[PDB]
Amino acid sequence: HMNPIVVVHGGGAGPISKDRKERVHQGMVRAATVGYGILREGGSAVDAVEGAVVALEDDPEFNAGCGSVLNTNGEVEMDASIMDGKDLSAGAVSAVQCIANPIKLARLVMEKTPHCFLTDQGAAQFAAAMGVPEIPGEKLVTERNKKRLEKEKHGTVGAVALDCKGNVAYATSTGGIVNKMVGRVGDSPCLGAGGYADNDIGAVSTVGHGESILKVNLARLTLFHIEQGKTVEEAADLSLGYMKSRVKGLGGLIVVSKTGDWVAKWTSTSMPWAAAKDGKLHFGDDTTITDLP
Amino acid sequence: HMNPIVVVHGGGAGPISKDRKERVHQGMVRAATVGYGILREGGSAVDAVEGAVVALEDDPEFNAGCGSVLNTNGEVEMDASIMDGKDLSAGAVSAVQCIANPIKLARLVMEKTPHCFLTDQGAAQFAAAMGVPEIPGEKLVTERNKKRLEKEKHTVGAVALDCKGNVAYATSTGGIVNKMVGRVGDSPCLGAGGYADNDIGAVSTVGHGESILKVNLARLTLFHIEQGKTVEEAADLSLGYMKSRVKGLGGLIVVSKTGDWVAKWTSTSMPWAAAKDGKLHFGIDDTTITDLP
Ligand code: NA
Ligand code: NA
Repeated sequence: HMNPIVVVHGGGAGPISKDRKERVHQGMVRAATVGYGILREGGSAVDAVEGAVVALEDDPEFNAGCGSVLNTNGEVEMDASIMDGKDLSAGAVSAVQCIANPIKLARLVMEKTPHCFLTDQGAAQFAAAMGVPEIPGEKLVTERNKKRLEKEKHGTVGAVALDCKGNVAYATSTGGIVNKMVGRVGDSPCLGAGGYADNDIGAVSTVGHGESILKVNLARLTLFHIEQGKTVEEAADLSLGYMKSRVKGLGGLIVVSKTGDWVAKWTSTSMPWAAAKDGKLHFGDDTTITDLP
Repeated sequence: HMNPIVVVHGGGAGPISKDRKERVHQGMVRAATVGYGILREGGSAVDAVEGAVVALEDDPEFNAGCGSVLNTNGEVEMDASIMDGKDLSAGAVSAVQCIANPIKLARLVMEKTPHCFLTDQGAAQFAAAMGVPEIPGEKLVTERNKKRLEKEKHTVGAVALDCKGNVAYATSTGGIVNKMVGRVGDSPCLGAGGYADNDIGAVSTVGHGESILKVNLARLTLFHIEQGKTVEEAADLSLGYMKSRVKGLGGLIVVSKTGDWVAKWTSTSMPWAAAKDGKLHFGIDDTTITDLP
């Protein structure tokens, strides 16, 4: 049987504040830490990525749950998905407000309904039906997010894991893009676009311009290139160069193949990431390693 | 310049009488004739797929626009998408309500917004700004579907090649009978509902929505075409894999950039048609080409 791994990442932000580099890396490393503490315990590939994105949703620095950006009405609208690479089970939600963890709501769609995708008003009904609390949105909205929005009229988070049984998964959540149209939906909740997980290949999650990612099927494509024997890195660079030259898009990828191989590559300015593997945290090409206490 | 081709299909409903069948037959002819017509004025594949689709929507015998099946709460909530092979531009809607023509709203999302995908309330506000007529919730409701919901409680598409080498797909549905509210199928998940890329081809899928999502069929079929399977063999394997991995039946239509087109299926039925060379094609097996009337 195999050694687990978790990779996580978020959408790159271009140039940022020193204490923000600092707080983002801390939020990344906590997400990895949380994910691998589920794997080190015998948790599944799914529980690891569910737990790891919940971390990123709950942390106000990240555009996902609390910290999600405001739409063109100044309201939080949120998408997410998660997928079981064993059998292709998956769950997704689009256009949701007033809940803390859509990644958690996306898990219940997969497991508790004979469906993969709920949206908007309908997603709230299952939310309420499932004892998912209701919050005032003002606790997702930051003042910073109010600010950014005003100035507009003048990224995502994700996780992949391979668990002790060789099972893989991905999870992804986002508040989208500042000033998006009411009910705009991007890559996250669309399987193969934002993510895809498969025990015959591997697991990808993606960040960057949602429209560019969905038009190219950026995660499934990534998994297509490994399906013809490219290495996880040759694949990743092949798919991101295609989104760049074909639809002018940029972004990042984290992949772990069915053998434990992995990489973090982005065609954008930067991309926040950390990974966890063989008791070591990998951070980041300034990738640097430490022990997992 | 290319001999233009348009193909239409609807999902099967298993064996049906003749009284239903000829209706279903006429419908495939009309939408395929609308689409052929448009390509005869040398119009675009994006134009043609749209029109074929609009026609099935208006035809109450098909499960899209007027005469969509019902969700669990007694009502119609519709899904649609459109894609252009030229530069992969897309537009899609999901769980849109009380309008006649979901597919046109998809193309409006394509052409007049920065995004590619809007849902529920944002799709509704958007369409209202386009002056899409909000139409009565019960003109969209037919009485045969009332029974289908009442019994139970106790997709269509087109692909096209124009005379300038472009490909395109569109699709439309009311979903699955008795679906949870807000349930989003494959029809608006680019890569699953359909795919169009001028460099490879265009595809449309009917069948079990969630499975089609899971195996990402539309893009799946095209992977093989790229790798060099014929269109017939691409459907056999794309659809092969859907049956083996997720145990879902369905079927597809597909057109190559080389103008070779096929319709193939694993379900019991897939009423389809194709119009190329001043001819109509159809067949449960024994294919029947009649000159175009
Ligand atoms: Na957050
Ligand atoms: Na109809």
